[PDB]
Amino acid sequence: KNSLALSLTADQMVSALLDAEPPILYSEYSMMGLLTNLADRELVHMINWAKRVPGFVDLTSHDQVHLLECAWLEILMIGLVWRSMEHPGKLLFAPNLLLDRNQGKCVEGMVEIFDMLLATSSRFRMMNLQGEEFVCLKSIILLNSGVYTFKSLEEKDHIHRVLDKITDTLIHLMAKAGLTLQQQHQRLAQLLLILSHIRHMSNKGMEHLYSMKCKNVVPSYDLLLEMLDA
Amino acid sequence: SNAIKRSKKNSLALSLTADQMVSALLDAEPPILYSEYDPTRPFSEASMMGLLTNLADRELVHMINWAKRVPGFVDLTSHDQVHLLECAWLEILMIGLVWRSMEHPGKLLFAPNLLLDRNQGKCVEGMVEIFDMLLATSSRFRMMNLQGEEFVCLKSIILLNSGVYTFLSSTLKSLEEKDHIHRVLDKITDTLIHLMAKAGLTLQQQHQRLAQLLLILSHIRHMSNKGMEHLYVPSYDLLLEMLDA
Ligand SMILES: O=C(O)/C=C/c1ccc(N(CC(F)(F)F)S(=O)(=O)[C@@H]2C[C@@H]3O[C@H]2C(c2ccc(O)cc2)=C3c2ccc(O)cc2)cc1
Repeated sequence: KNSLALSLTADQMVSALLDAEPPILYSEYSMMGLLTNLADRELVHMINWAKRVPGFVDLTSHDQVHLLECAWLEILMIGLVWRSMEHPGKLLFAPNLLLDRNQGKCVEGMVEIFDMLLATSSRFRMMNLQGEEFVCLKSIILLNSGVYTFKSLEEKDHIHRVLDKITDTLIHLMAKAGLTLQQQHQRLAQLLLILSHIRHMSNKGMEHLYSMKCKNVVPSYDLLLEMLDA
Repeated sequence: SNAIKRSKKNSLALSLTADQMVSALLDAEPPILYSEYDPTRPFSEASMMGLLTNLADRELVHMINWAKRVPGFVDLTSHDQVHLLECAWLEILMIGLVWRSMEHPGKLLFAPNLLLDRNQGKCVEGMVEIFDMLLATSSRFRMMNLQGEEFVCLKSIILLNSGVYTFLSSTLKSLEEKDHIHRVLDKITDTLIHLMAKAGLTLQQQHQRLAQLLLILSHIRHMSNKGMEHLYVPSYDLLLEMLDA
């Protein structure tokens, strides 16, 4: 790759990811109905956001779709946890759809995943997660989630090199904030280990979508391919 | 205290050096078990699932003995030890399998006498999808030149990390348990960085390799979740009895 993405400084990588951030959307107004409509509107923004993640458009269309297929629900979930950080005990699906755990029990099948999302929001709060760190983590999910389940060798190499640039960026942010070398490596590990919990929540979420008879609302390969080209 | 925040556990686990942590984890490694001798081939779905179930059930007993020797693990309540093992057991079996399989490209070494290619994974329902994910992880460990000392650190991280976010309590006790787990996880990070610095990696290479290793743990979680979904498993009570025995 002749890629500009691999020439970016930590400051340029953060600036690109901050400028690509989607807005917070409102619910339009059935809990599953509201959430499905919100997710569908978020997906359109997510496609346009992914195209602005440095290195993402260097991939084939097929590899872009594979990464989005694997990451879309993890990306929605980390957004939700980020929006909810400053509302302890609550999930801010949207500014006009803020649910506490009491309302999560009233809706069958909600509460187990609700509780996992609340624990993630609490962990982000306890770590004082910064916006610059959040955008790095969301980009890692996009590039990392599908990379182990793929020209192909060159594509995987390029993804790992962009992932290395995002690591460098996270470490730069922490060094600039005044963290010791030891604190830098410890916080990097703490952030990346939360990604294992977001993967778990995404898998449980998919299983719950299936059990609610909502197989239809998962974006297909073909849907993502058409949205990328459109 | 106000001046020096620490774990509240009455424990030397957090006082270990990086060298002592690696030594403890290496010495705790469970044995490699064999499958049945000369089983009827070709396998059916039932006989393959029979062999794998029997091997996993025997591995579980040794995994409990290993978990008890992970520094900091026995400082937790019995209930929290079982929660961590409940959440991590299949990921721990899977990273063991990927480690054993590293030197056999295209194959999964379930045991020295049970070496399977992806074709033999088709015998069991949706097991080829997970077979292929396990092969890609073994290739990734090969490509990274994963070291034994790194592997034992990663397997201990899985044990402590996988269930830590689903202690949903916020009693003083629960906060102390979570704080202790995060401090032991920080010590294992320090240990991994020490191993990389000792090997001669630059600071930039150390942070990049640390990130590459921890991001593979997200894929092992994925494979474990898909495995469970495809299946439909040690009970709380079974794990609790094995911990006390
Ligand atoms: O009976 C009813 O009306 C409804 C019952 C109900 C039972 C479970 C439930 N989920 C658990 C939790 F905690 F989030 F609520 S979930 O399926 O995992 C899943 C998690 C989160 O909520 C669901 C979802 C979704 C995604 C695509 C879609 O097409 C429809 C829904 C998510 C989401 C959406 C947007 C966003 O920005 C972030 C996250 C949600 C409602």
